[PDB]
Amino acid sequence: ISPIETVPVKLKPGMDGPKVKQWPLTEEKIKALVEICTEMEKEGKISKIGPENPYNTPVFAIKKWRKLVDFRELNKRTQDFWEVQLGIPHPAGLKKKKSVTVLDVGDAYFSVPLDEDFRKYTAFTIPSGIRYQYNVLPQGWKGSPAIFQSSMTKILEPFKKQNPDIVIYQYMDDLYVGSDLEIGQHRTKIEELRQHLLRWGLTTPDKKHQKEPPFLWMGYELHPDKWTVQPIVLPEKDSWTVNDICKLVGKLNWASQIYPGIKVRQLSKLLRGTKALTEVIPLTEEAELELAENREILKEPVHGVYYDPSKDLIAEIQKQGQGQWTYQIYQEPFKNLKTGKYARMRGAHTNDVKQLTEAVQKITTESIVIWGKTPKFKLPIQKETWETWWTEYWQATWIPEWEFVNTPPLVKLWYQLEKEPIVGAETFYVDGAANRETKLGKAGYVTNKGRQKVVPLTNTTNQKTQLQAIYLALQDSGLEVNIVTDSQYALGIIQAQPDKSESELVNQIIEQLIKKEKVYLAWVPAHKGIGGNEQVDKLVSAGIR
Amino acid sequence: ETVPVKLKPGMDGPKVKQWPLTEEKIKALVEICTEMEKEGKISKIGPENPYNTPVFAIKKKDSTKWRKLVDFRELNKRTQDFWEVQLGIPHPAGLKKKKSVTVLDVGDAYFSVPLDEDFRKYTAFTIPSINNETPGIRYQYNVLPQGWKGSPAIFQSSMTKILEPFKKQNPDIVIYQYMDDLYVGSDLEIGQHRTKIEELRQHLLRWGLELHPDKWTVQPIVLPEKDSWTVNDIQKLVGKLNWASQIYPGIKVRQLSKLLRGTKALTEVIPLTEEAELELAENREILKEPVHGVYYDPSKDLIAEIQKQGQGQWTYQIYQEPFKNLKTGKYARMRGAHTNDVKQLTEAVQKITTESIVIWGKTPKFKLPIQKETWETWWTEYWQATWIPEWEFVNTPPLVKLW
RNA sequence: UGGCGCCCGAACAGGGACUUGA
Ligand SMILES: Cc1ccnc2c1NC(=O)c1cccnc1N2C1CC1
Ligand SMILES: [Mg+2]
Repeated sequence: ISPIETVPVKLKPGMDGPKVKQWPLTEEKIKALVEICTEMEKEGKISKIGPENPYNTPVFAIKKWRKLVDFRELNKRTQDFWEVQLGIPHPAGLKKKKSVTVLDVGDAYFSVPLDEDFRKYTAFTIPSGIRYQYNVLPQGWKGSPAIFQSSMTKILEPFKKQNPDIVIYQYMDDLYVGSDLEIGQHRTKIEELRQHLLRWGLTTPDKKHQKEPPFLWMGYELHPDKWTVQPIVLPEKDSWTVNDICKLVGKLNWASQIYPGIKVRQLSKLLRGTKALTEVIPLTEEAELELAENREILKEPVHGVYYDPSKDLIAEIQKQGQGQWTYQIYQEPFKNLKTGKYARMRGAHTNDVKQLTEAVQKITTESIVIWGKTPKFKLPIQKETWETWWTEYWQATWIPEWEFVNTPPLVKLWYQLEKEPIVGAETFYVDGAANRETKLGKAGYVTNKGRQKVVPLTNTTNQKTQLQAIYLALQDSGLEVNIVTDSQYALGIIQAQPDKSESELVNQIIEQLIKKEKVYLAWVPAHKGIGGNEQVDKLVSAGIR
Repeated sequence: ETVPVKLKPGMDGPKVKQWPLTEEKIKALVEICTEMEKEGKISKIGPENPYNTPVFAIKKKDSTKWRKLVDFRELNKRTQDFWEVQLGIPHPAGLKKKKSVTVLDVGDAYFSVPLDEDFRKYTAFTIPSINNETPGIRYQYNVLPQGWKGSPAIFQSSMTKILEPFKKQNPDIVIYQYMDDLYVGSDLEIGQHRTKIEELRQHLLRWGLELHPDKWTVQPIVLPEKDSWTVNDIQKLVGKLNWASQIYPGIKVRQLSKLLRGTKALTEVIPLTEEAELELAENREILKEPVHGVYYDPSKDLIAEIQKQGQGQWTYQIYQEPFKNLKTGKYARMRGAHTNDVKQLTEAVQKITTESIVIWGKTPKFKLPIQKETWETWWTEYWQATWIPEWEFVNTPPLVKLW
C-alpha cells in the first residue's frame, strides 16, 4: 500500500551498470543475510532475478546483523542528483511553537518504490548464489536521499495544503511537526498526519513512543519555546595537542553561536605551522587566560529564543580587541536570537573599520540565509568616522542600516594620511634594495638638509626593504614628514590605514604613524631621476647592484 | 515545431548554487512562479534533474511589480556556439550614431513559443526557502526562458516578420535586440521619436508581444593646470604621464623630470622652463587625442574596468587588451543621496553595459572595485536590467585610479 | 563508504607589484 510515483533514474552516459563479484562471507554472515533477505522479500521490497540480469553489487553484514550494501560503483555511476536541502535551518530562524513531535518514519528509504527500469542495476548476490534486486530505495545509494525527500514532500503537500498552521520539517527521516495549537488538538492533528502517512505506506511510531522535548537535532537542544546547543565539555588537561586543540576550537566555535564572548583567536593561532598531531604544544600565556575565560562563559546555561516576525531584528556588533568581533542578534533586550563571532583578518593588512564592514557582510549574509532580512545593526563606529572612511576609500563599501552604540571599545581611525603636502616639514625620499641571491638588503633615506643613513638588512625581501626604509623615515624625523616612497606595494600597505597587521614591521610602521601628527606619503616612479630618489638608490644600492 | 538546442561539445548542464534571497524576493518569486506554472510557462520537476540556475527578483524601472530574472550567464556560455554561430543577430553599426535610442522590453514574447524538450532540463532553477525550513521549489522552463541568450536567437525568426511591416513603413528606424530588450534608434525629435515608438508598440501588441548615443563622448585625460607648480604637483604629473605613456606611446617626461634633478622639498614652487613648457604643451596635445592603433576585435570579449573616484564620481574604461581603452567615460551620479556606493556601482554597471550593447553588441567583463560579499548581496536589489553581464572582483591599483 | 563545516600544507591556473640577468 505505497502508491508513490517512481522518480525516473538514468545511468550516466557511456557507462554501464556495476559488475562486481561478491566476495564470499563467513557462514554466520551468509545465514544472517539470507534470513534478512528472505524476510525482506516477504515484505515485497525484494525480488529474485536469476542469471538473466548480469549486473551485480557486493554485500556484507555488519554486527542482530545489519545488512549493508556498498553502492560505491553505483553511486559514482548514477546521474548526479540535486540534494536541495544542502544546509540545515538554524534554530534562531525558527518560530516559537507550542508543541512539536518528531514522528520518526520507520523504513524511510525502504517504503519508496524504485524506478522500474533501474531496479535491475541495484542487483546483488548472496553466497549459497541467490541473486536479488531492490524494488525500493536502498540505504547508502546516492539517489536515495533526494528521491525520498521529494517523495515525502509530495506526500506532505496534500496535508500541508489543508493545514497551513501546522509547520512540518523533514531533515533525513524525522518529521518535526510544529502546530502551535493546544496539546489536546495538537495530538489529534498528529494522529491525522500519522494516518495520512500510513495511507501512503509510511509508518510512524505510536504516540506512546514519540520523543519528548527537547529534541537533540544536529548538535542543538531544541525546546518548544527556546533553543540551545548540546552540552559542550572542554577537556581539562595540561598537555594539549594539535588534534585536541582542534576539538577545543571546533567545540568553542559551536558554542559561539549562542554563548557570547567566546574567543578562539589565540587557540587558532596555536595551530599555525603545525602538521603532526602528536606535537605537544604547551598553551601560551596569551591563550591560557582566554581558555579559562571561555570556560567561565560555558560554565552557565545560555538559552536562546526563536524568531518573531512581528518584531524588529537587531544585531549589535562588539569589539574585544586583536581583530575579534562579536555580534548578538536579538529582537528584544537580553533575548539574543543567536550570538556570533567574526575572527577572520581577511588579508595581512586591515583596520577596525574594514574588519567591522566585513563582519557586517557576514552578518547580513547569514541573516538573509536564516531570516531573509538584514537586521538593524548597532555598530560602535561613529557616524562621522564611517563617513570619513567610506568617502575616502577605494572600495564600494556601504552599511545598510545602523545606529551608534557607545560601547567602551569604540571603532576609530588611529591615523589619517595628509591629503596635501605639509609646509615646513622635512621630505624623506625612502627606498631599499634586496640582493637576489644573498638575501641581504639595505634601507635608507635622503632629506633636504642633507641627512644620510643606510642600515644593513639581513634575510629581508625587497618589499621588506621598502617597508623598513619607510620605518626609518618615521623614526629619524619629527612630527611632520613627507615620505616619498617609489614602491606601489608600500602605498598599498600604508594608504589602506591598517590598525594592525600580521607582520611586525608593518605594526612598527603604523605604531610610528600614529605618533606623527601630520604624515604625507607621496610616490614617484622608480628609475626616472626624480628628486632625491636617484640619490637614494645611489646609497641603498651599492653592494646590491 | 521546437527548434533543437544542444550545448557546446564536452560541456554539461549548469550546476550552479542558488544565492540566498530576502523574504520579500522569495515571496514575490513564489507568487509569480506559481502563476507561470498555471499558465504553462514553467513546470515542476523531481530530484532527477541536477541542473540549477540562480534566480533573482527585481523591480523594473518606473514600476512596482516584481520581475523575475534568471542568472543564465553560465548557460549562455554553455550554449555559446549555438547562439553565436548557429543562430545570431547581426549588429547594426549605425545604432550607436542614432540621436535617440529606446530600450524596449520584448522579453514577454519569448513565452509564446515552446522550448525543445531535450533542452528544458538545462533551464531548471530553484526557488530558495527562508532558513531552508522546507525544500526549495524546483521548476523548469517549458518555453524560451527570459535572460537566456538562445531565446532571442530562436525568436528572431518570428521577430523579423513581426517587425517587417514597421521596418518597411519606416526604413530609417534601426532596430536591434540583444537578449530580451529591443534597442530602437532614430534620428527624430524626442517627441516624434516617442510617437514612432508608440506606433511600434502597437505593432507589437497586435502580434501578441531612453538613450542618447550622440550625447556619448569619450573622457580624455586632462592634465592639471595651475600657475604655482610645487615639487609634489610635478612629481604627481610626471608619475601620471609615465603611466599614461603605456596607453599613449608619444608621452615623454624627460624634460619635466629634468627640473627635479636635485633633492627639493615637496612644498617648493619650482618654475617651469621654456623647454618644459613645450614638453607640457606636447603632452597636453597628445592626451586630448584618441589612442592610435586601437580597434574593436569581435573575436575578443570586451573587458570593463570601474574606478571609484569618490564624491559619487565613477570613471570606467572598456578595453580588450591592457592600455587599449576602446571607450573611457565618467559616470556622474544619478541616485544614492551621497550614502550608497553599491547602488551607484550597480547603476554604473548597467549604464556601461547598455552602452556596450548599443555600440559593440556585447556585455564587457567587469572588474568591480567592491568586496565579493557586499556586491553578491546587494547588486540584486538595485538591478533593473533583464540582462546580466560577466563581472570579476579585483583591487584597483592607486596609480590607474587617477583619471 | 560518502557528504558537510573549519584549520594547516602542496600542486595549480590566471591578475597585480617588484628585483636581477640577457
Ligand atoms: C529541528 C527543527 C528544524 C526545523 N524546524 C523545527 C525543528 N524542530 C523543533 O523542535 C522546533 C522547535 C520550535 C519551533 N519549531 C521547530 N521546528 C518546526 C517544525 C516545527
Ligand atoms: Mg629602487
